[PDB]
Amino acid sequence: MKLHELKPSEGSRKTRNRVGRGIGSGNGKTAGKGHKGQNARSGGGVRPGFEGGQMPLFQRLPKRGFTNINRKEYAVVNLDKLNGFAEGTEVTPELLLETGVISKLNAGVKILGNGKLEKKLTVKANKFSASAKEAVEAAGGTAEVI
Amino acid sequence: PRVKGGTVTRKRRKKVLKLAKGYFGSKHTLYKVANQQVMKSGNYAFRDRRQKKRDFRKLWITRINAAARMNGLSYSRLMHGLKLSGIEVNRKMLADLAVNDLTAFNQLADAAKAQLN
Amino acid sequence: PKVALYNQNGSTAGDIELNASVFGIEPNESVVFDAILMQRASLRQGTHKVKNRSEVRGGGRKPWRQKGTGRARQGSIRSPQWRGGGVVFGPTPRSYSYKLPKKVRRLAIKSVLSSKVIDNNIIVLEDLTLDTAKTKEMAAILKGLSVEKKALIVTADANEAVALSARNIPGVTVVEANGINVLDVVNHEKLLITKAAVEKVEEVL
RNA sequence: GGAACGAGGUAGAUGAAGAGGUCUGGAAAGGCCCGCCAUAGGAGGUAACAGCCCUGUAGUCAAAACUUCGUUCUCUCCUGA
RNA sequence: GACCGAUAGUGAACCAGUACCGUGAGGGAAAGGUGAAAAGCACCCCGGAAGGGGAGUGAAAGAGAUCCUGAAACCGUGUGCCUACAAGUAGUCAGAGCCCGUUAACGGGUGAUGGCGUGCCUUUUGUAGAAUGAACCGGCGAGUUACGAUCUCGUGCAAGGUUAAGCAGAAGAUGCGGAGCCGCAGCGAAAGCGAGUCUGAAUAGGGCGCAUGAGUACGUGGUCGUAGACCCGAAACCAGGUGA
RNA sequence: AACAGUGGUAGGAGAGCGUUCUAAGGGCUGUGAAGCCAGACCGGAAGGACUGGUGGAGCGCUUAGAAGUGAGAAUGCCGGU
Repeated sequence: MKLHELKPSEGSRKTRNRVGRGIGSGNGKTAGKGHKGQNARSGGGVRPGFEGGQMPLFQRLPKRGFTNINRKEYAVVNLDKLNGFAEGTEVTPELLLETGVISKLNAGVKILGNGKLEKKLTVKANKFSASAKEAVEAAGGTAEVI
Repeated sequence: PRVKGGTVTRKRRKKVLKLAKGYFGSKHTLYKVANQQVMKSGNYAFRDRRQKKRDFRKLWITRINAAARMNGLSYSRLMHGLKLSGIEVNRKMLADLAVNDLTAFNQLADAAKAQLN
Repeated sequence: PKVALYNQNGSTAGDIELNASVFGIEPNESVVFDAILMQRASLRQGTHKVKNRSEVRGGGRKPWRQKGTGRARQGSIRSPQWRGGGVVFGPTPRSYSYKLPKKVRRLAIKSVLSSKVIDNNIIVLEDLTLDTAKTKEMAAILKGLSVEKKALIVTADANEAVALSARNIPGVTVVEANGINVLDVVNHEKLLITKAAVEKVEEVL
């Protein structure tokens, strides 16, 4: 471009809305707040969760359950995304790691089948059995479960 | 950056003050009263622009009434006879011109008298 | 794209086909615009400040009572409405810079220096050796290549004779091959460059 | 505790090139027609808007006397399985 | 320095913590500009002097000592048209007579007489109000910024988007840094199972989910939350001191 | 082109005028800059010319970009009358 013939992309900029400058524009005297709703009244109004005084829905419904310290989350890999490694080849958590198929390796790799599979490979996943007992047979064996 | 801005105020007020020339006393000197007078004058001008159309027809009708009474008729009978005879579509304004310069007004009067029977 | 070839002052007939991927792509104006705006900001200091209502050297007591005398109720004599009070809101010290994803930067620089090619505003040289640091020699060389307005000069070896000369001429600017960015390329019309710097530029990106 | 070298701080020195002609003006740094210097077109003055009018700038240099660091020498200090 | 320019910026551009106020601790102002150079008005006239009228200096004396430019309220002198039988929010519409000539235009000034016509703002179901506010003129005076959520629009890249601190680089652009963050799978309190799961002997049902696939980094706008948070406005509470 | 429509408070949506600073480029002033004062010009509005006087050195245009962004009222603050 040239620094004088400079033009933005259409529809990416809007001008601000200055409020309280004359009556011909709207938002003229009361600045768009009307005769106040106790929040337009000086001070702030009411607390967000406040309902004007009532046993709150959040304070009414009971709270249930306990969290567990030893909670284990695996990295999920479905059958379809496995179908990019061609024939033969070895599949190991590190090889999946430095490719982008999985972004992190918390706990272990758990492959469970939801899509289609072709070719024949060798799978070495933590899981518990390399598959949710539906991709074991889908992988036609070759399932190193360690 | 800081913005001072005085000339804009001076110009905007001087325009109104120049628009309020000829008013009585301080109404042509001080800004606050001159502003109010100017706004009232605008409202009045609109209303009177309608009213002048209202009030010229009345004068027209009165002059026609006098001239017709000079001939032995009334305004209402003359108008009925004119609209009834040969559909003279002449309005009231040209009728008054023909009244103030008559001997042509009378011809239309006998034209109406002919059809009134 | 091939774009002829010149010597310190010699026609030296020739040509150098440049990497299309770098000198032939279709420019994106919607990217150059925000690249320019981002680069122009972050050049500002933003060292400004006004006195608050509570920072003005002044009084906490109230000037008079609230009843008995006919006068508007007033607290501090340093309130925003009094002559000599504090400034409500107003300029405050802060930063203006921000960041863009890297691929956008790569696209912007490519687009600008590929649009320079369309208008025949690129001259590629060879060697560019100065025996001495005289300002006369640089002016003679610039005149020999029909350069009138501003002109960027890009080298690769961090020459000291080229940097010392042409640093007093009020239009020219000398930079290293790594220092090229959008503003000086779009703000200098003509663009001189050495083939040795061409290789570095088209090998980094 | 001493003795020699080096770099600084507290004062300074040197430093290129137009009175160009002409017009209007109280007064040219301005207009028009011509030239030069530049590792120096950063600034401030001068009767109006100056790279070539003045103080200056870029570069090079500087200290009797107090001080701030650095290096080396002198100089002190006796073991480990 | 996309900071101020004499009501701004320090309380203070000037013999300012001064002058003033208080027994005391303490509070706390106003006030910039002759001219390039004093070349700062010899001499004459009126006057007790102050102050003028000439004559001189200067580019300018209407530049002559709070001496650059110099607006408005306010106070005067001269003059063209009206005015001493008239009931008026003071204008607007219609209209003779008189006096003039323009950014030449179905022009300018003043106006005997006729018609219509209860100021402005605020607040209320409702105001000409005998409901509130303003003597007049000038200057100053109120929706901002930082950090988080959520939505639309424009980009970049997309089942992959995107680096923080830090190190080099004019307080710059940029280069390298893959720690970390958000997505692609869900259900259950959990162990745990997986496009399936949870209650249930089961099978019927789930705010369930898939079937039925778009997010992410940055930017401009609209809202919300925490900070004084749109501007002004109490009585009171606590801590340390000064006074018979 | 043809049909249809155009009262408006709280409030929602859209399109615009002016001010100060920054970036581009371009151009204007001592043969007279800004400011000030008149007039019988132009635009739908917010506004913008032209001409004359005063003044005695500055100022505008186009396209972007930032914001201490526009005053008739607060028994508002300061000054003059």
